[PDB]
Amino acid sequence: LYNLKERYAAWMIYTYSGLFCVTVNPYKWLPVYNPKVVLAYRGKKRQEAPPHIFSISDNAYQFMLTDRENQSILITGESGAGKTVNTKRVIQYFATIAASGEKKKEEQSGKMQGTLEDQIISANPLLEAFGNAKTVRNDNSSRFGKFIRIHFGATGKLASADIETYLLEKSRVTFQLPAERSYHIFYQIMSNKKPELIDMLLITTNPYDYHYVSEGEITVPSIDDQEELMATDSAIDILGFSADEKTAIYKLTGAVMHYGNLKFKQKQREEQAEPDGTEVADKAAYLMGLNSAELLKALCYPRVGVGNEAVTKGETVSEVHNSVGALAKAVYEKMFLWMVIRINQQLDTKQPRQYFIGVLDIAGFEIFDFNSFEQLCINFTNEKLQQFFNHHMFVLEQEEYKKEGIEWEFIDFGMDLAACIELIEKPMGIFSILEEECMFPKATDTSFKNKLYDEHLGKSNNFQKPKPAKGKAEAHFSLVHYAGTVDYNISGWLEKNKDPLNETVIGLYQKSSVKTLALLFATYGGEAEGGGGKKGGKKKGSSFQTVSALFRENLNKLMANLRSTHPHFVRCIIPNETKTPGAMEHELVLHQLRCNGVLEGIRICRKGFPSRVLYADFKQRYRVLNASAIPEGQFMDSKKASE
Amino acid sequence: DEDETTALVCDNGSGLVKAGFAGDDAPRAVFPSIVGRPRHQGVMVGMGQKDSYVGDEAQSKRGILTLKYPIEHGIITNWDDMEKIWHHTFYNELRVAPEEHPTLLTEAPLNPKANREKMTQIMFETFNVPAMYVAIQAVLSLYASGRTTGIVLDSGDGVTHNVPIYEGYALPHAIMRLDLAGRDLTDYLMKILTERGYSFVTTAEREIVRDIKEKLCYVALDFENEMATAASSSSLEKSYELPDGQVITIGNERFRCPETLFQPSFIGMESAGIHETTYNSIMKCDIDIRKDLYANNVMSGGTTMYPGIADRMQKEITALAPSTMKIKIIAPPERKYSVWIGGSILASLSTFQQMWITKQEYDEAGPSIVHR
Amino acid sequence: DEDETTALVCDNGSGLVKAGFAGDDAPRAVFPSIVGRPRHQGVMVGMGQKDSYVGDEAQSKRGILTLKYPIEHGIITNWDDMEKIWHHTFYNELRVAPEEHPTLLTEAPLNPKANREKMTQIMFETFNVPAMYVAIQAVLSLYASGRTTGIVLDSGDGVTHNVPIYEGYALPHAIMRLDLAGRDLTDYLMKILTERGYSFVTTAEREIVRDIKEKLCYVALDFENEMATAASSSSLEKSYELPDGQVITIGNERFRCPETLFQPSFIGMESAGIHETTYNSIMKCDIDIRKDLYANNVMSGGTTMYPGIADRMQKEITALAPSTMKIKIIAPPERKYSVWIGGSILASLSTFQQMWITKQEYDEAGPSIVHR
Repeated sequence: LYNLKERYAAWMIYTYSGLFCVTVNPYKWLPVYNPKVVLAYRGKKRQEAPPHIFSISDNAYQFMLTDRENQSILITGESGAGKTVNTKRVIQYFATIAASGEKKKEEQSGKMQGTLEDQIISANPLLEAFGNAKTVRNDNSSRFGKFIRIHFGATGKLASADIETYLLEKSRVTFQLPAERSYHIFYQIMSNKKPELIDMLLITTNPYDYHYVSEGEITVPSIDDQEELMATDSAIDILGFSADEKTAIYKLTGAVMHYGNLKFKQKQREEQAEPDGTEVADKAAYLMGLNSAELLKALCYPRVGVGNEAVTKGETVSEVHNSVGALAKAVYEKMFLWMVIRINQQLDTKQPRQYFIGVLDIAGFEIFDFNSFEQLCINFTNEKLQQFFNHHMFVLEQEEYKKEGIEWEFIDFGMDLAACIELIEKPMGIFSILEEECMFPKATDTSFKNKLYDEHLGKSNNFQKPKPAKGKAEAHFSLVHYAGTVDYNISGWLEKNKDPLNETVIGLYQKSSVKTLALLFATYGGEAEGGGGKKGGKKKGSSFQTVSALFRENLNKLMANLRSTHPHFVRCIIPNETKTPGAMEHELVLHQLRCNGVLEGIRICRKGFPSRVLYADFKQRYRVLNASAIPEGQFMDSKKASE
Repeated sequence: DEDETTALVCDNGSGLVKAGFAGDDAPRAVFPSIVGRPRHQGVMVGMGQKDSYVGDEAQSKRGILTLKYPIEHGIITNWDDMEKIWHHTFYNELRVAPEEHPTLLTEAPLNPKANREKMTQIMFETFNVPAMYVAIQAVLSLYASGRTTGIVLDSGDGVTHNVPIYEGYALPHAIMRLDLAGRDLTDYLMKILTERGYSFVTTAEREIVRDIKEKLCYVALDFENEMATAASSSSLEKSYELPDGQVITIGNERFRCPETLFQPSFIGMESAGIHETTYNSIMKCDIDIRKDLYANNVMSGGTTMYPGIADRMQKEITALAPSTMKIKIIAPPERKYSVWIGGSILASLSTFQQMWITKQEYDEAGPSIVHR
Repeated sequence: DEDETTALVCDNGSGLVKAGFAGDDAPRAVFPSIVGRPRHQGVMVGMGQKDSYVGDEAQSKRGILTLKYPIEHGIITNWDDMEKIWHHTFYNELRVAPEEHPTLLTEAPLNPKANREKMTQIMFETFNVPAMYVAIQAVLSLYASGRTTGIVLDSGDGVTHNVPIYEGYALPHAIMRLDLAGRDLTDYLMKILTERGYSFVTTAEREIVRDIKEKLCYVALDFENEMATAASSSSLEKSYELPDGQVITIGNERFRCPETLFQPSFIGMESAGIHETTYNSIMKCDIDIRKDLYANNVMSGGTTMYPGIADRMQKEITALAPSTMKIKIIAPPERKYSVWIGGSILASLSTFQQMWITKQEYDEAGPSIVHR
């Protein structure tokens, strides 16, 4: 704690802790990202230069060409740690130090749509408008995770990229805490820099007209919604999107606002929902390439298919408002997914690819007094990532003792975590019990709960019944993750995990005049064959059976990609909740350290032979001791030297 | 996805096989449960000598083959001929290779322990599937209607059953089987329609009596004053046009056929009927669970599709049940595939993965493992 | 407040546990005193494997578990299963952590010295409560009716007792125990009601005979010319509607059930009855204290709630007691919780603080300390 702290009060944000590259939020500006530095760190082992991210980032590259292996960089930290910033910054780094489109390099609309190095870059600012928002911690917080594959060529020059998105905060779209706000886009658009848009979408410039997006805050001083709107705009173009699509995006993003304005009322003497007007529906309908009526019907009189037919079901006021919200979110998401794909599509070149460098940006194990479903998914991701490291280290360590000739035997450090992982991902584990019950037409959260216990309680060690008191809000089940005990609340899971959507409506989308909208829904339309009658399995036709069924699939496809990689680690840190440069709350940093892996890397180090010096890092600092004979050694063989 | 896409669901019936991928909404494959064996030596033009025929090619070519039904009354009676229907299902109908697909199969209500072990022996040892699972049919039907306690009246082609289920466990001692179903029902219509002064003489006349039964048959409520209605001769009559012009009329018999399900006496059966049997199952169960079963009479099976079956059953058991009780007859529209859909749901489910019997379990525990 | 809020009162019975916070007017938690152990391996949907069930989940799921009663006739007979009911009480029912709450418990009339030491051993050593205290049940009932000398007829689910108390000290040699209570009484009604020509066949028929006993049963005064009245057949009859319509009628038996408490001969018991036993307790006590006991017959317990119990007892002992005596049968309305309420009062009291056995007393004196 103390080392970090001291070199921070001195304004040094980069300090290493083994393999890690700790990074602390300056909260102010620094000449570090300096265009001089970039070069400086170019072609240098981390022992030839001071702690910095470009060190990691260059070495990767090096290593990439030297060993002929693919690489990775894992950036991770809490909401306010400032990862995007790094991630982005790493990315620029790659683009710079190994570009050369030759023709694209000239000062003629440089970096505009029409080159990648730019596309690559331009990517961000689009995603950010849609997947970023003002959090109470950050002003531009990443509300989703991501993985880019920079596909380097044979020579060593840029060839392709690849994005993938994980866990998007769908809730912002409909909600927002009091000090927060929704995605930027909304506020961007209503900013009025492109007035047509306002009339085009049929909205106003006052957000308080759109409940969905003004539950929290509307304006942020550090952000210029007007400037961004263009940034965004321009990015779309560069990204190669069709105007139409670029039109869908917009039009589609406004429909969603409108939905939240959709109002209903109880039919008299009936408990049914009946439309409270065709003012808004009209707009939503038009904007989506729909028919007002058909739409309001489907919404109100959802026509289902229980048995071998299609049974028309009536809904309540409360049921509608909620379904609407479900589509709003559903639509936004999908779209977001699509955009990514489309991006990827442009980022696809024909040129050969020999290796890639993966840059992973996701959240780290965060513990809250309230841990719900989303927490499990993330924690699980991290507990995996951790084991991923612990192993790499075990492998790594063991090489030294082999190189040197020491006689040290030890078991994989990952192993310690396998217990927790199996409990989650294995067959009779949490997810399964979670995803099975989702098949029971009449199951309850409570039901699920019991199934969870009857099977794991008393029989499983990592499994425990909660500690209901302290700063926690209710009881259901705790798990014993590497970072500690997490108290999980199981309420909504079943639902959240089912992704219930009014299929009648989706129908309409599926046959929209707005192709794009139509597209986004296709994959739902193609699995319906499979879940034709009441009860059963959605997967028969390609429909998701679990909220969690993919997450896993994606998380596997990932951790696999992570393996055929030479892992490079970066841990981002957040000094003080109060936003003050040169300061640090203790216990706050302490926390991160445990959940980071930093404290676990120190542990594993200390088992034993604590401090472990990297050879160059060893030369430089100590050559001077027998100056003649130690310098010769270090220079003559980077390793043999220290020897 | 490995197996999210990959789980197969095969529902083996007395008349039809229903098959497809867990995930889908309805069976990808539906076909007769026959295996035809050619009575003479010879060939079709362009084909080779075929030793055997299955499903629709056995039905279509029935005049030169001896047709055989592997499943008598829901139970597999011939294992040589069943392995033939499975082979056809995987390789020709779904066109998948079985050795990379988990397979959820179904069995009947009081299916002998030894059979559940035998189809496991054949699934793992002759088809080499990665993993499999056998669900009980009424239990998948219930579950496909969302719930876990209820009583299923299940009725298909060779058997009818009542399977009371409580929090998922089908109750062995309360299950009733009535061997009169849609097959019996097509042959009775046949006679009341020849008896109306007709002739189903060629095989193109025989087959379509079954399509008359499906399209035009009804279960009237107050079957009493429906015969009475028949006589005053209302516009209750219904004429069907045959393969050719020969417009046949069916007024009345239209409902005399499903009245067989409430009155087995119409066909020289001395057994009790569907509604009484629903009830008797119920007064054979624990006392405290009888309000549950009564409010959850789930219907499944091709023969429970006759319109107005539910209303007749509704009133049939209200009037046998103590008035303090709530009666509730659930009959969904997709009911001819309830069983299958319940399997599709269950097998595509997030929590089912830990109940799949894997070749690891089998090679190590013997057929006993899946038998439970 | 530290413990003003914080004192717990747990009354352990043969049929029910009554629990809650000292201060409250009535128990926060009331539930059966059972511990169910599953007869088979399996799960409820969404739950894990459960080794054990307690209270109402054991009653509701009784068909798959072997039910066991830890307290036989007011005395704790199985200590593994009792620690299970306590655990359930603190952690699930009252949802408190026990290690910061003083706990007032109750024991039975001639509870073996060794038991009072054992539940103290378990309270302090496995639940780690700050302090605890064991009150005798009749003694809390008396005190909850304001007084300190009287005789309590206490009658619940497995035992009946008479505990003469003088200025707070229950009189060991005058206490009488009669093992016939509300449990015995529900099973006798059962037979006189099947004997009325009925059937409590399913478990939903069994359970409700007990709700008939509670709602419709009476203790008639002059039970003699009440049978005589039954015969002339007045509008004395009373029909109850079952879980369903099945309106059952109970005219007469309605009071033949509590006449069992005065005549144990109705059930093949040779012991004396409630009123004689009240009396015998009394002619076993000192002479000078007998006018006090007679004017203070306090009743407590679920089975003493039958209306007209007090009038019958009033006249039952007047006519056995010397005429120079004043008889007085106090039967309060909250009597099914007298015991508990007496504990709530006492433990929330200003002067009780100095009788709490603290872990300091225990870790220093051994279980002997609280045993007195």
